[PDB]
Amino acid sequence: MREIVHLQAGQCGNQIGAKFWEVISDEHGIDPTGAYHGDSDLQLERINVYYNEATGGKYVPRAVLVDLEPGTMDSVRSGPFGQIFRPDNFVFGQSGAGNNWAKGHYTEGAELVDSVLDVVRKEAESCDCLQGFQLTHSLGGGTGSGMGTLLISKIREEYPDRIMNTFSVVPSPKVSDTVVEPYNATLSVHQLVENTDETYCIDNEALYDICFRTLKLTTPTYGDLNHLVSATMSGVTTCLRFPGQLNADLRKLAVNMVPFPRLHFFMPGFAPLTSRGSQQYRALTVPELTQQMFDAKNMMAACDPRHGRYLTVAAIFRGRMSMKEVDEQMLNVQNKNSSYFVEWIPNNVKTAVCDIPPRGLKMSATFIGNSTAIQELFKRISEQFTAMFRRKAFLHWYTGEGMDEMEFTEAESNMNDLVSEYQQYQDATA
Amino acid sequence: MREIVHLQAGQCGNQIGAKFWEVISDEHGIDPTGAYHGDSDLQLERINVYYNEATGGKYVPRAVLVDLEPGTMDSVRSGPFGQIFRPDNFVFGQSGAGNNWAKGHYTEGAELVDSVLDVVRKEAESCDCLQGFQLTHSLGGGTGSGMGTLLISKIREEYPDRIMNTFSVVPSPKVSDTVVEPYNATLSVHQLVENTDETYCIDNEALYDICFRTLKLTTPTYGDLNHLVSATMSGVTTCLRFPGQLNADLRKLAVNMVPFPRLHFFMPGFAPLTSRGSQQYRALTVPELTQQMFDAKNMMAACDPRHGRYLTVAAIFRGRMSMKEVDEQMLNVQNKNSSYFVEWIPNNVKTAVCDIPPRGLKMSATFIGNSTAIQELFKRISEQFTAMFRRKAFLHWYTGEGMDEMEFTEAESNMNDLVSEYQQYQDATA
Amino acid sequence: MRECISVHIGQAGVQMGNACWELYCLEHGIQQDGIIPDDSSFGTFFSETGSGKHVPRAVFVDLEQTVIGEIRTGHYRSLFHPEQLITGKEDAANNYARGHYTIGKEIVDSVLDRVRKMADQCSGLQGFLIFHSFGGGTGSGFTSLLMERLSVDYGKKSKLEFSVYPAPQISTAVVEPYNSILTTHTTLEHSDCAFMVDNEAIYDICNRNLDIERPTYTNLNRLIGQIVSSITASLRFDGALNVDLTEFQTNLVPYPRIHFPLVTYSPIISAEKAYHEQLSVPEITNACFEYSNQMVKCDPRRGKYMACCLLYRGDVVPKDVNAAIATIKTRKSIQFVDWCPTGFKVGINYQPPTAVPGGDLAKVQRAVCMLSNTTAIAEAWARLDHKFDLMYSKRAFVHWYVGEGMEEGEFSEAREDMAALEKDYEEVGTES
Amino acid sequence: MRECISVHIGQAGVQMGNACWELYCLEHGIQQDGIIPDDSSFGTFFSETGSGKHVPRAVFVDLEQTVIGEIRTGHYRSLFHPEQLITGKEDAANNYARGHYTIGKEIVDSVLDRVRKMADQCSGLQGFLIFHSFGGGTGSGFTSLLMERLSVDYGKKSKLEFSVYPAPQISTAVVEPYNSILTTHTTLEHSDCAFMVDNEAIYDICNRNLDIERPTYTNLNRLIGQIVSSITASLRFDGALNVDLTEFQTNLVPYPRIHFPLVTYSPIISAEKAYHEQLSVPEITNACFEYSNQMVKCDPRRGKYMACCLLYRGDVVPKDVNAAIATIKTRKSIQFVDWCPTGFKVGINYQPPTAVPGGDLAKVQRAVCMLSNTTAIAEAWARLDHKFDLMYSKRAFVHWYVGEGMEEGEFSEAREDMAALEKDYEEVGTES
Ligand SMILES: Nc1nc2c(ncn2[C@@H]2O[C@H](COP(=O)(O)OP(=O)(O)OP(=O)(O)O)[C@@H](O)[C@H]2O)c(=O)[nH]1
Ligand SMILES: Nc1nc2c(ncn2[C@@H]2O[C@H](COP(=O)(O)OP(=O)(O)OP(=O)(O)O)[C@@H](O)[C@H]2O)c(=O)[nH]1
Ligand SMILES: Nc1nc2c(ncn2[C@@H]2O[C@H](COP(=O)(O)OP(=O)(O)O)[C@@H](O)[C@H]2O)c(=O)[nH]1
Ligand SMILES: Nc1nc2c(ncn2[C@@H]2O[C@H](COP(=O)(O)OP(=O)(O)O)[C@@H](O)[C@H]2O)c(=O)[nH]1
Ligand SMILES: [Mg+2]
Ligand SMILES: [Mg+2]
Repeated sequence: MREIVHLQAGQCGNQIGAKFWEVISDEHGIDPTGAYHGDSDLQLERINVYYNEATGGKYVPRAVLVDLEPGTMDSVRSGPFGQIFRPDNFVFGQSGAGNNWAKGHYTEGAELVDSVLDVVRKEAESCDCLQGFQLTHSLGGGTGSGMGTLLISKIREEYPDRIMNTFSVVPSPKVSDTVVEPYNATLSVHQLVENTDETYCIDNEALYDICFRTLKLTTPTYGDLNHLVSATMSGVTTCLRFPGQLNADLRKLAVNMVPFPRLHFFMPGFAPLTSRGSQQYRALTVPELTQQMFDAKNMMAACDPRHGRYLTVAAIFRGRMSMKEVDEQMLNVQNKNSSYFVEWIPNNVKTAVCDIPPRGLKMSATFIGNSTAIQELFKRISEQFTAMFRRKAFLHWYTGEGMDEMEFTEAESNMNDLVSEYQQYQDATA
Repeated sequence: MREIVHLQAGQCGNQIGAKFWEVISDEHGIDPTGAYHGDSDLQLERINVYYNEATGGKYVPRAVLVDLEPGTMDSVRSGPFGQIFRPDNFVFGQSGAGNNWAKGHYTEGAELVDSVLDVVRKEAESCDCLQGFQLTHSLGGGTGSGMGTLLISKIREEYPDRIMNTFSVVPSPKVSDTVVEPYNATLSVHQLVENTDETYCIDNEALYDICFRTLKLTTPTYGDLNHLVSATMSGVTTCLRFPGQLNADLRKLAVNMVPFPRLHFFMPGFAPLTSRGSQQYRALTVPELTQQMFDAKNMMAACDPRHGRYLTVAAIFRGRMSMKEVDEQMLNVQNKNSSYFVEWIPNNVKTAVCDIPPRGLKMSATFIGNSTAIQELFKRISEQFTAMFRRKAFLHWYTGEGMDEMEFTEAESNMNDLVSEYQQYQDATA
Repeated sequence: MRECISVHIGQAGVQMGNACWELYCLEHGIQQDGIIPDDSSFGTFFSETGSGKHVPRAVFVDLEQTVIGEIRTGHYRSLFHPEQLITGKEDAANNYARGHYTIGKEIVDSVLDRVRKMADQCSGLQGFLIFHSFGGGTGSGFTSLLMERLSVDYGKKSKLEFSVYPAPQISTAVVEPYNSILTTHTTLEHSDCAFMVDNEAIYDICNRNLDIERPTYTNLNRLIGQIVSSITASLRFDGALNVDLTEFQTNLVPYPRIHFPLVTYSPIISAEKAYHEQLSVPEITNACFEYSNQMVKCDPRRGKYMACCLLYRGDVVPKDVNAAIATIKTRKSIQFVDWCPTGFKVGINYQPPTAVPGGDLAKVQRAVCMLSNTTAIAEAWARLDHKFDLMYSKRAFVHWYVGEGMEEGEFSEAREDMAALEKDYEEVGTES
Repeated sequence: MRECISVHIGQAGVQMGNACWELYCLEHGIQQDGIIPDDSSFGTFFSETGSGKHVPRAVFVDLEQTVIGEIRTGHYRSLFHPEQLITGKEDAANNYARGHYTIGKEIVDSVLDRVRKMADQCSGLQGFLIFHSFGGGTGSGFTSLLMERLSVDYGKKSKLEFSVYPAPQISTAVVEPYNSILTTHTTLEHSDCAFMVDNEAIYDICNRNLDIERPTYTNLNRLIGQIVSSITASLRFDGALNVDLTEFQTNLVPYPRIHFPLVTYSPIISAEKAYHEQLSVPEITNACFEYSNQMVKCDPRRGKYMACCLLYRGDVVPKDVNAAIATIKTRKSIQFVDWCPTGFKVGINYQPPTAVPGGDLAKVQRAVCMLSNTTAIAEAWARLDHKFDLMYSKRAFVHWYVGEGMEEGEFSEAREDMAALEKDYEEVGTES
């Protein structure tokens, strides 16, 4: 029961997804061939959350891999843990999106989404109790931004009551990987604010600082970054898969983390994160884990929480700990930083403690934050969008696929409303 | 409880600091790798004063090593007991101060002090009961004089009620290691008289006499001098770390040694100090230890106490002794040398006896003296400063970094006030 | 002859149940199963079968299936009846509406059936012991749904409930004020007496007297387990002055809407420091009325006592109890309300408290559990109501509750009822 | 039936307490723990538990945690109740203000609680024995803070205190005159009788009669331990003429503000030289009134006696005491005040003094402790006041005291009170 169906999209999503299943399979003891060789029996009790069983002990991920080009999937199946996936779930086209939201959404993915849903429904109908859908993509491209948002709309229209959570890689402020990021991002956000319950925003620039400052990693590959993203993805779905003192279902987080419907954008974090040479200088106890979780330099999003206030916060601990330490430390953070927390919410921390930690770590903790400071990200995108849109920078590529300038204005207006809404609820009562 | 946080600064401070931790680790049984291999259990009871515990028995010094250049720290970590420090505490820049107080304080360290405080606060917040801060630096340079005084101001503004003690290497009268010593010293003193509770003044020239006269050392390296300084640094913080008949906390010394707020400059000493060939001609008993402690030829400061009077004096004994001998000997010194002691203070000696002596010595004793004769040091500096300042000797280097000639006059005026104050309280009642 | 039906709802109640049934099994000599190796004592909580298997008279219910599944895999797997362990499909997501309106409607008809099958098997029904959390989810919604069903099918039969009241400062969920008030509104007229405990208070006790700096939830549950054993000791064991479950109602409830006694357990003492203590009756009895030892973080001296039940155990002489209570009555600091000259209910039982192996409590000779109804608790309700007003002024999380069967009108009705309850506490606190 | 609550404050009192409780354990046959291997004597100082553990009726308090931590690690680690040993975070730094205003405010409420828990456990309360230093820090500030609390909660109950008075010449701290006067001001109206001892005087005794040239603080404490045992011997043991703690008040205190008796212990004799001494009652009694044997460096012949309490021990014949005191009365050098024709209080106890193993005192058959209230002590107060005037004229260290809760007005009030006390001593020293 409480099954999760994973849905890939684009190059970024597939790359992260491949790493995600490498991590998930590791903690569940699944070999790359699909066989189970774990030690503990607790990792096999709730294996149905992510995997479907087959004859001979083969466990198949409940994952759908989709992209408009064959290359990224071909890399996925060739790489480690690539044969674990079911071949029928590789729903791909031939002519890719050129990093334009219009093509992936209206022109290219429109003729392929119907096939994708034929695999999503088949996976969904095989669940004893469907909990939600898990989507990994990027907002800065065409396929993930365009095609991913198209699937979100289709599923939310077909499964209204199931929780939809997205792990989106957000464009960075410092430098870009694509000239048309503002167009792709603004249009994609127009669909997320309406058809998802919790989106975990992450930017590559922030992850570079984590590798540079904390991990002291001098040659950070994209595989290294995907490991950090995979860690937080696994953390938010541990209470479904392992026992714990105080459990926290995905919906249990949404209620505690989403006061108003549209303020559901989170910036994640993880701990412990230390370099190889500095590991022998750490106590590795609850007091210090909570000390760095709330640090602005350990969050995988660019926005600094110091520039705004936290509406809500979640700390999903893993490993055997003293619940007194967790409750006291969370309260201690609340008291010291009372200026950083919205006052009309008396308690701003949701605590979850899972008994089984990740492999190789005695203790671990994942940080989730719904902060009013995230409006900085959206407002920065709006400034970039209006500058390009003010003189029709690239619309002929988008309008050539069927879009209209009216849609761009609607997307911009909705983004401004969201930024304003975040500012409204940043002020005290009366 | 009663933790002390050690803060290095400049080449002189780091050099002395490295020797300091070699001595401290020795008496606490800590190996250079951080492991404990001592015999007695008393040296592990109060180890939290200087060290933080880590997994596997690793004990990490609560020390922050900072300098504007990487070289001195690179030498520290490469030398013995260099790996014991936590790497994160090496807060250093790239472009060093050129021995000008302005650059280290206003221009170069101003952009680095914020990072240093991020480590000081983290260390401080990990203490069960913070007692004070320990700073080792030199007044004759830029980094120690400039950057060190900047940290003193920041910490005293952030921890008003904690005791700040500094171990400063003072310029010598006979010869100089730097042409701009009067500028660096006078400006540095302007900050110490206001933002520290007890400064232990020491000059290299005095330590050369100790090595030449008493120790009969013919090849005195700077490591040899740092051992003498380390010995007195350890002595003033033994009652916090080991039991004794009559304890003396750092604050316990300040109250007994600081009658008025600004007369808190001390000249330290140590005993026993004998050569290798003259050791078999000494009784090594309390009566003779006290005999050389008050000798003007055994104090690590240039100022002769015979030229003024002692406001207060402290004798921190170590090792098992007869308290009768200590009380009688201290009284005997008081009676014989009544001309050397301020009369409006009925008792001018504070006695502390710790049970555990330093390694290799059955008995030991540290001398601390607040004497009105220390005005000779300050007045000598003032004469050097005014001669250079009378015709703008080097101000363009200091004024080029942002300083003003008004600040130099203020620093000189404050120094003259301190010298005058020492003279006022050198006269009897009415 | 006597019996008690124990319903454990939610994670807190279920996890507390494991501590309780690990202790009942110990006190009665059971072997972690239904087997007693080669008696009218165990009959109160355990039903017997011809095979020698003693079956707990309890129902474990949770919409979430993680915690109850752990029981099915733990050491007590073979103890409970498989149908007693009822598990749902999806949890309440810390939402009162889900537990009461959407999901609870698909499990209440099943749990009530097993209550029906248990009630008719008893020679004589005595009451209910309900364990649940006040924070929210199944402990707020489902409990109210089940409590109202019991009040109809079983009417005047006693219905006692043990609740983990929200702490003043510590909090583990963001919408506890919503859930706490909603369950309170729908349980005042269906509950006879609710005993309160706080996580924060027991953390202090576990660190102030028990010398443990790392309390888990297991430690707290064992402390709670002792309290319930002290309450139900009279039925299980013989004593000098027995007290029944139906006696708590008229003794601690002066008015129908004020039925929230506090809880206390005096000899919470470490094994090492017990060697330097006499642990006589007067000192343990005096310890109950100290703020430092209350299981709920509400200072008794902020208000006036109106009912106290002292449940002693072990080698206790009634003469000592008489003198010990009298001196307490003399103290002017311990102020009872004017209209209750008769303020103490005394229960003495011969069976001493049994220490769970691997626990922290010492091998105490005599223990006392105090159940005090005090006006000071009104301040705690005021604090809880204040939190609700702030969030509800902005409609902080109403869209979740309204979207799962509930209506906006319930928030106004629920809070207005609590305002009356706070006013009712003011009336009782004044005389003439 | 009788009892005494011993509070040991500061390093001096705590370290003196170790000597005292090492001797009480010896005299009562205890084995360095609460265990007596296979009686109404030990009940005065030790509480008993069913396990056979005898718990000291003492409270060890110190803002510093070094000295009390040593007790927790020493041979008597298992003796004291763990909660009796109360340790603070930071010391008083030899400052009266810190002990009384800043730090003492965070520990007094805790120590007074254990005094409350001890007082109510006694069959009958007799008084308090407070050990502290006069030099300063916790012994000056915290003692005054605690003494005033006792005077309110326990009122007329006896409150005796033992103080290490500052020496005339020897001194270990620079601000003793400030602390000594400040504690004296706040303890005159809350103390019934304070017994004085000086480090310098006992050093002379330990080197003038005991043939030891290397006295430590351990040696002095053992000498002090004997004195307290002699004072409390009547309660512990049977005797011919018993003296109670409440008797010292009216016998040695003629006026409320003059309650500072001196202390003396006659047979302080080495083992070797004891073989050449008769040690009869007349010679030991005569030794008390010699300046060379006083425990406080104040010459008795500089003033007039006004009250003397002779507490004998061992094989002592009351006829010898009667004659021995009478001949002393005859001597014209030993001048009593005119208004006290009745100047001697005699107490004889059968229990001889027990020699601590590893000590220096001989195995004396009979010992006498003299508690003499003499006008000569006024000179010592005058010397102490003179030191205060010099430092205060320059405001030598006032900024420390003023910066930690105290005010400048207290220095003027404190010294003015002492000036009255010195004047009061002059009035009592004159007749007609
Ligand atoms: N005393 C005690 N309280 C607990 C324990 N476990 C959980 N709680 C309390 O339960 C409160 C929240 O309600 P839960 O029991 O965790 O949630 P639930 O009843 O399982 O309902 P769901 O949200 O659907 O899972 C928390 O605030 C805790 O204080 C426990 O073992 N002992
Ligand atoms: N007889 C005796 N006197 C002692 C002993 N230890 C300390 N003293 C006296 O205590 C006086 C000073 O007070 P302390 O007890 O040292 O200080 P404190 O009471 O611990 O208060 P703080 O300053 O806060 O530490 C000194 O002048 C000593 O004469 C001891 O072991 N025996
Ligand atoms: N971590 C990670 N990020 C990626 C990877 N590939 C692309 N991205 C990010 O995705 C964005 C580019 O969009 P992309 O997904 O390539 O366009 P799409 O193929 O149409 O979805 C940039 O912000 C990249 O940082 C990858 O393998 N790993
Ligand atoms: N003992 C010792 N003293 C030093 C050392 N290096 C410099 N000093 C002293 O430091 C003073 C010079 O200031 P310096 O620290 O070099 O300037 P800075 O680098 O700006 O702090 C002189 O008085 C030197 O005697 C060293 O390695 N050992
Ligand atoms: Mg649950
Ligand atoms: Mg002390």
